[PDB]
Amino acid sequence: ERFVKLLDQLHNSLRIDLSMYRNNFPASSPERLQDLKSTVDLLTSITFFRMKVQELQSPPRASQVVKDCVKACLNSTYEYIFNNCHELYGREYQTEEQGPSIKNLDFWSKLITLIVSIIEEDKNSYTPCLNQFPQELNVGKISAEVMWSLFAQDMKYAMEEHDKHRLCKSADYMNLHFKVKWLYNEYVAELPTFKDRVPEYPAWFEPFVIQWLDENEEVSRDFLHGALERDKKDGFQQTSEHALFSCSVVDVFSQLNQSFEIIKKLECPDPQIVGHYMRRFAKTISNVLLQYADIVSKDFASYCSKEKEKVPCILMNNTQQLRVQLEKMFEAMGGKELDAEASGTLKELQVKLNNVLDELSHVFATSFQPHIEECVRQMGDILSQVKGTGNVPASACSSVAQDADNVLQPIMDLLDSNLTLFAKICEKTVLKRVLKELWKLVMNTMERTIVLPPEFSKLKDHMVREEAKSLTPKQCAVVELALDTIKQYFHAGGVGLKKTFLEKSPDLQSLRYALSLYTQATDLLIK
Amino acid sequence: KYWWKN
Repeated sequence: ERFVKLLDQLHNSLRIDLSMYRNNFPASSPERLQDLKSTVDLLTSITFFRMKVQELQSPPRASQVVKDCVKACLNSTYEYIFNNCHELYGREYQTEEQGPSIKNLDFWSKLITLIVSIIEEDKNSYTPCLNQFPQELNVGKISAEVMWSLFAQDMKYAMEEHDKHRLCKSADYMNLHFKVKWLYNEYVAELPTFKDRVPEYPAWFEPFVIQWLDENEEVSRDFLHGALERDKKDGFQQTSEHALFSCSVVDVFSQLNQSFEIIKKLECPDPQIVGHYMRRFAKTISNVLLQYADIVSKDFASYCSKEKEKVPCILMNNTQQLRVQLEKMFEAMGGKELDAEASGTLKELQVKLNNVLDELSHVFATSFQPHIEECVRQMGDILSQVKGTGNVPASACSSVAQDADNVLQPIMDLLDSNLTLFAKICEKTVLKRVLKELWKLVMNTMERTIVLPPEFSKLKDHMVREEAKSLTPKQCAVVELALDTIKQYFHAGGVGLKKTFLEKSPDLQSLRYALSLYTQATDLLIK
Repeated sequence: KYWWKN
């Protein structure tokens, strides 16, 4: 009975020894590492003896006792490097009120480095040293778990404190978040305890990233007012041959993507948090791009109207390019899988940008409005001089076809050099928008110049509309043909508006109805 | 000529 207590004494004595294995058996000494191995051997033998002979329900066996001693050493080890962080770091690494500070994060970066040295030491030394129970005792594995867990407890508390006072640059919080992710993924993420993930660490830094985003938006919005002036001062030059937009466009999206790339490198493993960053950054993209549009749409006229006309086209191309490179970001932020409220704001942004390209195109087309009205009054005058010339030599006769050409000649001289210039320097959509707009403008002006309805006059008592003065048969025919020709002129054999669009154009239908009042001479009953 | 050929 005095033997069983003599054994317990010995078992306990070795427990004390191993509970400080690192300090008692330095990795520097190979022979001391051997002694450590001998010490574990002796412990198991004592345990094996007790389990075979005695039947005290078996206290460990061995592996669980050593494990608990190793966990102890780690708790002590963590305490050591926490209290001696500064000295340990500056002595081995490098390039007062020590311990955690609230004015700087330096202490935590140095602590991480020391933590790694410990884990690495337990992997490279000790683990091969203590190889008695490979299935059940991996010192390096258990070193990483304990060291991370002890570090996580302090880091969580530190960031809650930093949340209240802020005081450090957003950069410094951002980098620490990055360095922690590296530590977690390198040593912890593939551990049984943690494998199920949803790790807690990103939540510690969440308010610091949001702040960085808040600062980032105000930085981007600042970079905007600058990319545009640099472009405007350079005179919105087309970049290169097949890129119909200017430099301010590539500058903005490089800035937006660099910023997004920062969030991406965080590799946030908490989707709920990832949705938060995406929801916030989407607001940044919106406010930046909308500002680009709002900046341009507030200056568009001054470049347009009076020649030249290249710049207004490019400004529209730019605005279109915003639309295409947004969608490219939408996929980069993982479209469809993207947070709903985030994709919602971006899809509401594609609409706003679209409804700006339209507004812009309308302003541009209207810059031709006066000259068009002049060309249309000119073509109404020519039409009014259309006569039948029967009893007259066959060479002096002007045909319906020749007459229609003469009617359209003013407006064609106007548009020719233009349409031609566009299409050459507009994206398809930009060109189509301008043509659709110029189309509506020509049809409307024609409806309100050559074919204004008869006026009202007081008839007997109650103001009736007068009878329309019918065009002559030759006049009707010249109108019809000229009209049909403009349509083909805007179709342009498959570069202009589609024939389906022109036909169902409500502006063409109104002009045809207006025309119908005057064209009674040739209109068929029974069509 | 047609403005869309050149």
